[PDB]
Amino acid sequence: SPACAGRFQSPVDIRPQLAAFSPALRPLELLGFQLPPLPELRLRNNGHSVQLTLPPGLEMALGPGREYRALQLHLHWGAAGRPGSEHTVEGHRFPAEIHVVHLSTAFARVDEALGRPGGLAVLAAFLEEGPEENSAYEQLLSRLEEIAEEGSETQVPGLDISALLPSDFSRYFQYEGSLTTPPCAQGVIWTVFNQTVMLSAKQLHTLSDTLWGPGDSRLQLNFRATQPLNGRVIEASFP
Amino acid sequence: SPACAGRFQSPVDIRPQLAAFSPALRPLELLGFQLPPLPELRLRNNGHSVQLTLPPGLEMALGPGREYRALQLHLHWGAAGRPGSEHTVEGHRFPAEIHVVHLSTAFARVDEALGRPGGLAVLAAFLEEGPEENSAYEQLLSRLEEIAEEGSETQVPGLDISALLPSDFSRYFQYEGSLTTPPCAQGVIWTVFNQTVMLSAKQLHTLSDTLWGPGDSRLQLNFRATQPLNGRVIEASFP
Ligand SMILES: NS(=O)(=O)c1c(F)c(F)c(SCCO)c(F)c1NC1CCCCCCC1
Ligand SMILES: NS(=O)(=O)c1c(F)c(F)c(SCCO)c(F)c1NC1CCCCCCC1
Ligand SMILES: [Zn+2]
Ligand SMILES: [Zn+2]
Repeated sequence: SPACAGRFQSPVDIRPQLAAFSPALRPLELLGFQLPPLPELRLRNNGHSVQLTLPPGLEMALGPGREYRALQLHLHWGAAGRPGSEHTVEGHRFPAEIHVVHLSTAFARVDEALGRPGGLAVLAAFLEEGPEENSAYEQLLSRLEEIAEEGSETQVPGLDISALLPSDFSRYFQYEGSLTTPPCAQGVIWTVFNQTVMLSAKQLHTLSDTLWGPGDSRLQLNFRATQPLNGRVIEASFP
Repeated sequence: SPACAGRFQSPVDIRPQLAAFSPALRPLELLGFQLPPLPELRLRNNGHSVQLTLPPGLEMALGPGREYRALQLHLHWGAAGRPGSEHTVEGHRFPAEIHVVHLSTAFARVDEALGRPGGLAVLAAFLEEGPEENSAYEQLLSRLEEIAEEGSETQVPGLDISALLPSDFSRYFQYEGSLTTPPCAQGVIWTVFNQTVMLSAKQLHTLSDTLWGPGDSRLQLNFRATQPLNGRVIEASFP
């Protein structure tokens, strides 16, 4: 896929001392994310990640009139004691990373948005090890054994998607880049939360040790290597 | 057009004290703006403005990965003893204003870009009275008599289109807004230069006193009223 050799790819290393503070970056607005138990949601092992299909009505704004609808979320992870986040911070790789993918409300279809500036926006958060079991993540992690096989799927009860995300929606980094998988389309607005979310070590081991990929392989280390900024400046919403 | 009643319209009153310094805003870059004299360009009195249609190969970048192609430029002006810029600065209206309209390289056509985030980008500079005849502007202004009638046009030799803009491409305001004529589509990135361009009093009088519009009326005061920011924050490339 020649687009994977484009100049403005993701993921990148975030170097906060080189980030550009702009006070124009307002707190993220996420409405309609508190889903009721029904209808249930499709959870799928697609061989590259585990992907949760989101329903209509999850509305997100990166700014005044810059609105988005959530399509899906998925994760990137490592292996036994090996971190697998996509973004890094000053060369540090975190245990895992969640991506919530959104479509601009200026586009009816994903295929129209691919390669167009701001057509797609991803909310990204690092997952770290903490002492407590995370209830929000347990709702998904507890269903991975059902979909251990590549290509399998199941249905899960609706859940509060926003509970999967960090505490402070006013503190993030932002830049324009690409999908981290083929077709590697550019024009994707990446927003990476400053703060992380915590999962227990058992939960992180469950994420990385349960699913199978293409052939006899485990579905692990499903992250792309770091790409150069090529002159892009990462913005920060805080001084 | 219902988009002329959107919340996020242009032009606006720029209040520099309320602008957000964003050091991610680097100097604008232009390529191919220095045209040979042939082929000639078309200069049209369209009844709302005087418009110069630009040829293919004029590239503009707002930053790394934010690439555009120039389509046309046009002017907004007042009348004898009355300023007619569209944008204002702290309530001050300037004698006239130039707009150079560009299409994102993600779109083959204007109608695909309308209403899409960053689909269109305009470079705007204020025109003020200086002591000298501006020789680049004289190439256009010396032809207005040929196109005095509404709907008339004439061919003009190619020229250095960048010579109609300020030499300082580092200091500017930037915000997201709309077209200022129907359909008033939103998603337009407006860049307004700090530095102004100087025309002689005679040039400014030629601009405002030569062209006729729709009816038996002079084409004058062809600016839209300022529109509220409505919570948008204007960014500045300098503190
Ligand atoms: N990080 S990411 O957002 O680029 C991304 C992956 F890395 C993946 F591994 C996957 S799963 C495998 C599908 O090829 C994914 F769906 C998304 N997101 C999809 C978003 C919708 C756009 C087209 C389909 C592929 C990317
Ligand atoms: N300020 S502006 O950029 O909105 C604008 C005017 F104010 C005008 F008065 C005009 S005059 C002719 C159209 O009625 C104009 F062409 C443009 N620009 C055109 C850009 C070309 C692409 C969209 C089609 C029309 C707007
Ligand atoms: Zn991803
Ligand atoms: Zn205009």
